[PDB]
Amino acid sequence: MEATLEQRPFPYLATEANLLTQIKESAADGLFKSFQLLLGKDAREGSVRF
Amino acid sequence: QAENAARLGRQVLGLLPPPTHRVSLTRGPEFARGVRDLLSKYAASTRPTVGSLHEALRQAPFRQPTYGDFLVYSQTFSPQEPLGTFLFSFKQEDNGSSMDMLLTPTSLFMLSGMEAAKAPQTHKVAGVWYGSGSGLADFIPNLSELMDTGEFHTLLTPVGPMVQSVHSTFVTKVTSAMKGVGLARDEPRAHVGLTLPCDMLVDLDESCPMREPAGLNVTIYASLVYLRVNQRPSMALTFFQSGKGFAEVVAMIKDHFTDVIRTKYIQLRHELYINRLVFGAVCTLGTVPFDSHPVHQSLNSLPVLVFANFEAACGPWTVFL
Amino acid sequence: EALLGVYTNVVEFVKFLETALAAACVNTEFKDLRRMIDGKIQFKISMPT
Amino acid sequence: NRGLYTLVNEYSARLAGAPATSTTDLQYVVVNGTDVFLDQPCHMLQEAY
Amino acid sequence: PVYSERGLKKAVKSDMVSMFKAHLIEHSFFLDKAELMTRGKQYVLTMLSDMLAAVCEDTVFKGVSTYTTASGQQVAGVLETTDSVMRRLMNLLGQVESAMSGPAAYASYVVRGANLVTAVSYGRAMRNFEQFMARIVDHPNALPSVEGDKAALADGHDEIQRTRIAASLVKIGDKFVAIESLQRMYNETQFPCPLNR
Amino acid sequence: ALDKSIVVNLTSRLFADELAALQSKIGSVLPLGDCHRLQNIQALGLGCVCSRETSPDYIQIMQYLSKCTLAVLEEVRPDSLRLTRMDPSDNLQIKNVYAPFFQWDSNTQLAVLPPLFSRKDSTIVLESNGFDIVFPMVVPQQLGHAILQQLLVYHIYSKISALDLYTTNVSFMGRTYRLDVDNTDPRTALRVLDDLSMYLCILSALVPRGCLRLLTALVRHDRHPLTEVFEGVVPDEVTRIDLDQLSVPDDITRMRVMFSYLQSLSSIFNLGPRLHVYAYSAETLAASCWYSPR
Amino acid sequence: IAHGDGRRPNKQRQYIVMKACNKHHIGAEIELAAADIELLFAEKETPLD
Amino acid sequence: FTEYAGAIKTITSALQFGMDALERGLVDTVLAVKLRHAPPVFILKTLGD
Repeated sequence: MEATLEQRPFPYLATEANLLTQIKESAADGLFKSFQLLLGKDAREGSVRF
Repeated sequence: QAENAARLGRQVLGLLPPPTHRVSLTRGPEFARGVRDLLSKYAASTRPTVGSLHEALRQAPFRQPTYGDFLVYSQTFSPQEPLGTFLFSFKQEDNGSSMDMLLTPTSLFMLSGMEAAKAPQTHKVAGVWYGSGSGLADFIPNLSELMDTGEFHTLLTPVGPMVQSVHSTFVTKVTSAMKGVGLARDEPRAHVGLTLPCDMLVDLDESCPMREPAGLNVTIYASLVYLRVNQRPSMALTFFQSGKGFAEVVAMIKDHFTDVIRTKYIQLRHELYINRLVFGAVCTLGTVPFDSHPVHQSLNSLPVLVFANFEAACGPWTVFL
Repeated sequence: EALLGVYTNVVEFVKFLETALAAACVNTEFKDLRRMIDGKIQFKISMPT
Repeated sequence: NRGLYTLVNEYSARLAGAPATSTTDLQYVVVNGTDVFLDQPCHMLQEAY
Repeated sequence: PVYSERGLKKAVKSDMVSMFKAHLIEHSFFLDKAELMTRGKQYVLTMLSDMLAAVCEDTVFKGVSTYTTASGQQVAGVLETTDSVMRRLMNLLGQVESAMSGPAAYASYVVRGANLVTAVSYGRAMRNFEQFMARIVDHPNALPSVEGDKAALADGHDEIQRTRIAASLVKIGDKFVAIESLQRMYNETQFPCPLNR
Repeated sequence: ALDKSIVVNLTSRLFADELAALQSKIGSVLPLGDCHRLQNIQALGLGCVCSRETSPDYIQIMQYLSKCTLAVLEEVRPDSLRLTRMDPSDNLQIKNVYAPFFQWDSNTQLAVLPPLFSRKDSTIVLESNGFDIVFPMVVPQQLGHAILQQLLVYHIYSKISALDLYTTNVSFMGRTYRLDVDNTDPRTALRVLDDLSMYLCILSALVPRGCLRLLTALVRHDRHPLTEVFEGVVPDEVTRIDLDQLSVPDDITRMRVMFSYLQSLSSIFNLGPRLHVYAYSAETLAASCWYSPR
Repeated sequence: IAHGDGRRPNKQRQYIVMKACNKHHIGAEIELAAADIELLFAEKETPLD
Repeated sequence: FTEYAGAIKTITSALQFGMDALERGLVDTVLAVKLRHAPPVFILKTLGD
């Protein structure tokens, strides 16, 4: 089965390198597949359920 | 087991309307210390915290719309739903005690009897929701003659979105919502937005830069056009979305329904019937926040819009021409 | 099909005083622009002949 | 026509539409892709020199 | 990022399209033009340090200390050529250190523990479950911080006994580069090289 | 609860000239575009649509007026204008100044209109900032509807000129006035006058015969005050229409549609938003109104 | 950036990136002679063998 | 709790999102001050003698 995206609250990990250089242009213009935007109120942790 | 009911003493006594702020004078100048949400500008600091702004979010505006509890057959209203549809309330004669008839917009396409390619998307989908467009026409034998004199636009009171539907064998309970933002049921704290089929909506906003200003408001309308196809009367429905004020949109709707005016009124060279002269009506379905993105969806395919933060506000069927 | 590497950004904080743009500044603390209207600096240019 | 970074992603991995051969008598159309390494910017930038 | 402030709009794209070609027609086959030019040895140096800066270094293991040279310095990356290009770059640019340090094993991922439990029932699993577990079972609502995450980010790369690895080194700016040619491994087996092209 | 405060950053310190006009109008109405706390001056005044070097018409300006949010001034500091907004249901302090002065009372009925009499009076120019500020104008709705009357009438008679005492002077009992028409745009005023053909000739399609029979009895000898318009002579048309015998259920079907199309004529005589004022002092010149965009 | 001009201020933002894997296979080949596999087990005892 | 800690980890980072955006406004507008009182060289040099 092909791996697809989910927005579930994984306890993410704290890297070192920046990533912000050329982003707002990039994933809006096809840098890769399975990107996901969030805009303010949507940038939160989803209601977990199972 | 009162430990269950001690939770009920929490939720009920916390969720009350705010009391009328009233102070007897023998306390003195103390009344203004019970004035909290009239403030707006709170206390910033160097590194503020939840512990510094828990007061700033403890206050909250008081908002709750009211609902309409309906009793529906299991025939007019489909057992499947996307839970966020739009409704009407058909109105002929109070036969039953609590026996109500409702119309979804996807149903009301099949009640009309128009062409296929004028609305090509939902027609494949609205043929598996219901029959051949005659299971519902058995309930009103006037759907030819309601079209003649122009009384059908008078007999629709829009309601808005849905909240909940418990479904049984013959009888379906529909908890609707007017006036605002209905609290959801299967997901607590969620808020059931309004959903439209992508076929039925026609925007008025969109333009190339060529400039118009923002605001707080953009208003979903509801058109209803009496046309005539194959020398047989049949209505037509579209939607609108434009934060542009009532004086503009009536002057803009007529450009969209130009040819429909152009087809029918050629026929009245040889005849005239004063009941036929009425053309359409526009209701106001409420307000949408500014720059909230309508997120597209898909259902078995059927592209379905959504509006977060919709609040409902009905209106009269003002005729236009 | 497991999960391999679940990563973030960490953004640091470079304030104004720690830059050296402020050689084009004289940074005074001040309490109430919600009172003050304008400002006033006065000079006398005495020119010999 | 597609996204201008897929146009930089795909340009490194996917071979183009019927390019040349080499170590042949004539310019025969490519028929095996086990070995042929080439690229050409004539597609990606759409000119001729 | 000097061009990409206002995004790819229809004027920005063709302005980039016309600047592939002023960079194509001039700087194609840059080492071959360096013969018949006056300057030469500096004009190639602003093609490597051109290229070395153009690569997006979004290495998550930038906090990880994988391949150090002698005396604890930093390896940026590796350019790989044919032999005849390695003849040129060895002349213009030295072999300054010629001995780097690095690991000589692998990093074992093992499904011992409760990963095996989620492996059997569920058709999905994890990596570093116990480090993943203590974030939620014992230590939530603390910030994602660097010092408390960098040491728990590698799974091998503080543990492998490192050793000397003989290879060629070079210094440009400060970013040390290793230089290799892959034809000894390819022109012994009569298979063609992919760097030849 | 909610807050509203729109403070206006400004790039150049004002002079002593135009503070004294802006100190005079400390409480007024001016509509802006971008609904935020901070704002460039090129959005405050109405003059994004009504400048000098265009030919503005007061249909499109008024059409533009119903879009934007509306706002009330608080101070004029010499750099920063400080303004407060008008929510869709909110009470405030409006304090009228406007130069062709009309008298208000409590329980009055207001509207917002473009500057229709003297732009040079109503607009101050900001030559220390380039962008000028055009003020709108508040009028009670009896005169708020009466100005829009002759405007829709004047663009008709300007077209047949392809002289002025009758086609411009908007009258109130006590004071007549003069509109501001030399350079207008007769195209979007024509679009409104286009749609009247889509009503007025259709209002002529079902005209009740009994109501026309009444004018073969009213203005012949049974006259009234408000029927002096005909001046005692029947028109030529009514002698030609009333030959038919009456019958009631003919006109019952007729008058129901005449009932309906007059509801549609609201859509072409709309004001901007409306102001229902409940309390009005007379010596402070302050007021109190709940706003409603409609 | 909080900038004090009339531009529309931008809210907090977010991006979500997910990268996949790609399988690879390598195939080698070995002859062995059947005379060889026989004399691995032979019971020889003699110095020719 | 790990839904409750879902909000408090959001909202404090959503709080200090402004502090990472306000403090650029120092670096922005002080520059935007100095850019408004900065004539070019060809105007200042001819007046510098």
